[PDB]
Amino acid sequence: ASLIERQRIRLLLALLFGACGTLAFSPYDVWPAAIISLMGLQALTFNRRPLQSAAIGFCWGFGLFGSGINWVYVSIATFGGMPGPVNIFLVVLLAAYLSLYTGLFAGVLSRLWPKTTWLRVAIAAPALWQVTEFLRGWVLTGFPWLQFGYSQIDGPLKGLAPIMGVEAINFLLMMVSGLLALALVKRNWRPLVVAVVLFALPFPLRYIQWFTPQPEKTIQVSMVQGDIPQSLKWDEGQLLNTLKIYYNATAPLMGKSSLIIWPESAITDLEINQQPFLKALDGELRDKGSSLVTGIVDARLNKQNRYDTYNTIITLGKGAPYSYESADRYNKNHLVPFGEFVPLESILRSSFSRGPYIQPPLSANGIELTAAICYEIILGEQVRDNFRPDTDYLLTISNDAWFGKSIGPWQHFQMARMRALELARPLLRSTNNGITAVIGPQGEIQAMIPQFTREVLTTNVTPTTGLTPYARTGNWPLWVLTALFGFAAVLMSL
Ligand SMILES: CCCCCCCC/C=C\CCCCCCCC(=O)OC[C@H](O)CO
Ligand SMILES: CCCCCCCCCCCCCCCC(=O)O
Ligand SMILES: CCCCCCCCCCCCCCCC(=O)O
Ligand SMILES: CCCCCCCCCCCCCCCC(=O)O
Ligand SMILES: CCCCCCCCCCCCCCCC(=O)O
Ligand SMILES: CCCCC
Ligand SMILES: [Cl-]
Repeated sequence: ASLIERQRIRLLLALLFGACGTLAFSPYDVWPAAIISLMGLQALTFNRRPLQSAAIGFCWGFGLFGSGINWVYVSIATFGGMPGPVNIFLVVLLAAYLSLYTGLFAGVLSRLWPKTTWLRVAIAAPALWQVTEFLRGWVLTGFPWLQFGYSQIDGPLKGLAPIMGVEAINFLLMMVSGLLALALVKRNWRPLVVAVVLFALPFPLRYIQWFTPQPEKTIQVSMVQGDIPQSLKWDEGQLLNTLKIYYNATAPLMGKSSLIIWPESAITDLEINQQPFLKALDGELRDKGSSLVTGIVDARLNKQNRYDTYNTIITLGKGAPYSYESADRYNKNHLVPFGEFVPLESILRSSFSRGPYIQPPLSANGIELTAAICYEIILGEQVRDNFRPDTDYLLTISNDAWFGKSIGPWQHFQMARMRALELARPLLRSTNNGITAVIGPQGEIQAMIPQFTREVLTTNVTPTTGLTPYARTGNWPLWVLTALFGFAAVLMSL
């Protein structure tokens, strides 16, 4: 009845529609839940004072992030060793912090566009959503987790991503959901019909093959899922076991896999301390026709006699002869706040160093791979900026053990697939215990191995070539459209 007119009621409803969005993502993968959840955000903010709407937008995001990233509890409650009730409160406060952007969005849109209009709902709303999600992903090194475009990796809007990137899918979903909500509140069919047409219009885009496979460059790839337990992962007494596990999994594959991939910091020891093992492995790999790509930590003495410690990938074997001075390596550029550095260096009473934002592809046995470590693979623009036309495969390596048996590693994995569709290359993804797989150049799963197991994924994979429209332009076409919408929307209501 008029129960829905009560602000506190709209806030409770905001939690449910918000938390409903978590179902859009992996493993749930009910992509219609994203439109449900966005319709709630669009409708529940109608006809509210701007500060009430900002609260509703806040409470909507608290349902999303509260239900969707509460897996960070495992990382927190294990990495930083605090009481438990306290690690719960940290997860709340992170879910609260992210919900500020979703409260910012609702407040500004209520303030600038108070009327229940298609202008507010289809023009202002997605342009403002483009900006607020941008800030959520940039401020304090950002956290653009749970963006609804990723739930379309297997959906009808798929074919938009090679054109304009996953954020164009975000933009269209907010638009389509706004007119659906507008139609229901104002019981009018015109925004319903528009919402359908716009939702259907990208459907033929998934028929466009932007890439050309290179069957002559097809190689066999192995990725060793070592399954080194996080409680023992960096124990300074079982490096030998880790070294024996990965080596013994790799030796029988030499001469048969052109490319072998060990996950993030597989070698759990400084690169400078492992020269005899690395020099020895390199010659063996080269003696066979094989090449190895592995993560490792490099504490590198700088010019100033201090140490820069990097999260790195190194290359050995055929076509990439190992050398501590080699240029065939990649240093992680985007570091995990708290996990890899203390955010805000203004304090005083350690922290990884960063590699450059743009780095050349690694080269192993004649194959060029564009690398990302851990959740770097979710930074669509950073990946596209490192991508080169001569790239053969996308490569990401990750240790998802920090998130345990939750929906975390599935969300991470879904986002990495979006990169394969966007730049239309295969994605090689290599992890410690979770979600090691090969993604085809259209985001399909070509191969995966089960989580929490010690084994190697071995399969043939064909490099592709050609440039998608998004690989040629990055994010700037969508920004121009959001500036046009923003300029246009603001011009009327101002
Ligand atoms: C500004 C307000 C924010 C609100 C408060 C938020 C607090 C929780 C945030 C992050 C938890 C840390 C996650 C740590 C996950 C571990 C990742 C990691 O450490 O991986 C690299 C490894 O350590 C090297 O090999
Ligand atoms: C009328 C509102 C419709 C929405 C119905 C409620 C859906 C709630 C979301 C359920 C699952 C969300 C994920 C929580 C599980 C987790 O934290 O791992
Ligand atoms: C069982 C609850 C499910 C439905 C929840 C959605 C309620 C949305 C309320 C829309 C607000 C509209 C109030 C007046 C707006 C207008 O006509 O301008
Ligand atoms: C990326 C999305 C497509 C963008 C195309 C540019 C112009 C489309 C704007 C949407 C029109 C919405 C009008 C609704 C009509 C109504 O309310 O009856
Ligand atoms: C009413 C019946 C029509 C049935 C559908 C016929 C036309 C659909 C076109 C399908 C093309 C799929 C393209 C896949 C992408 C690729 O080629 O890599
Ligand atoms: C904007 C400075 C980075 C601290 C998280
Ligand atoms: Cl690790």
